[PDB]
Amino acid sequence: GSHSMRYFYTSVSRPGRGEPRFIAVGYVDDTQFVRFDSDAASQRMEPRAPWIEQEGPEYWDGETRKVKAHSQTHRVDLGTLRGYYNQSEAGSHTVQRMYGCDVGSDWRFLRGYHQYAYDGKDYIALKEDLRSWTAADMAAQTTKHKWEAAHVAEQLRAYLEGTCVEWLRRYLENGKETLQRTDAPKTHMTHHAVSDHEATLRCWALSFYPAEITLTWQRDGEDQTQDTELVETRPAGDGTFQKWAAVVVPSGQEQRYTCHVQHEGLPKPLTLRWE
Amino acid sequence: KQWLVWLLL
Amino acid sequence: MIQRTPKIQVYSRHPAENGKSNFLNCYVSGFHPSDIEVDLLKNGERIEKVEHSDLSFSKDWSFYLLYYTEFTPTEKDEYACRVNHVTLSQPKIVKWDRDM
Repeated sequence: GSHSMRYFYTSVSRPGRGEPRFIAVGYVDDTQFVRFDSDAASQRMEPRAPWIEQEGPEYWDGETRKVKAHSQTHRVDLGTLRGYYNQSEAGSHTVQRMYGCDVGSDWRFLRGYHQYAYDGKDYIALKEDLRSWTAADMAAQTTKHKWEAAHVAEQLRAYLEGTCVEWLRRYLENGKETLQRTDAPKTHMTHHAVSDHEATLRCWALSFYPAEITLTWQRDGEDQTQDTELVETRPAGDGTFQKWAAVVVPSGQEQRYTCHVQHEGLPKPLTLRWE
Repeated sequence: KQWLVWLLL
Repeated sequence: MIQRTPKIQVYSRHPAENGKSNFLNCYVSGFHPSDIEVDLLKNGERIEKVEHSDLSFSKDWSFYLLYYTEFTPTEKDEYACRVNHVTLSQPKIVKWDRDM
């Protein structure tokens, strides 16, 4: 039962159309709880979960100040990277930043993450030892030199082993009713004849939380991938998730195939057979 | 809670 | 510069039931850059009251969005999702299949 807290920032330049569009989102595991949009009228960090509204004005003022700072630094980074790659002002470019921390089922610190990307492409990242940086190209090398000079790694490690984990624990306790719950996947199977000699078996897992789930197909008890098809886990919209896995079988041999479901909300993984 | 430092590429 | 084509899924929030209110969802994922056009169509006409989630992205930096609207599935009404992106030469229309 590990948990995580994650902050995502996206900044998209709009040449000739004003300032860059900035969107920030905060997640605890698979639940979004804060949000900032530079095109919104509020100009403040806004709640997205009910358990974060307990925080007083000091928390929201501080959060709004830091999200403004992230917006400003991203805007400056856009022009800086435009200079690093000798790019003109005609093109629209995107800078993304993500950072956060993981804790185990004991809520002990596991790992911290801090990384950037430019135009959909990896740029710089904190290494696993939380002591150094990995640069994806030779401009990120200059960024890494700047960050090593300023000893950014130590301040970041202090944040990741301190404020990040402590406030993740605080949110998991204040939102205990929804962050620490586990919704088992409600499963069911569908049958559809595709021809006179073949059919399609689709097993569904619905209304589960968290999003991590495993759906596998077995024929005669052996893993099968030949005529199988899985969809990406998708949000239902009410806070839970959905997924299904299908397989094409010879009509009349449905009993040879089983669908195996693995999730945190189920003590024993489920086995679904058509009949 | 977010990070305090004013970081630039 | 990286560009990723959007994967598209059209589905209801709850199992479809004719005459019972539900939510129609178009989930677009794994695309880059973030500029994207998504429309929810009823019988080919654009639904107006369409909401969407806040722009987030995965570990590989590809974005994902969920567009949704309240609707009532019937036996005759056709629903779909029209998506346009820079990677898509011809806009993709994914028709809603209640068993997908």
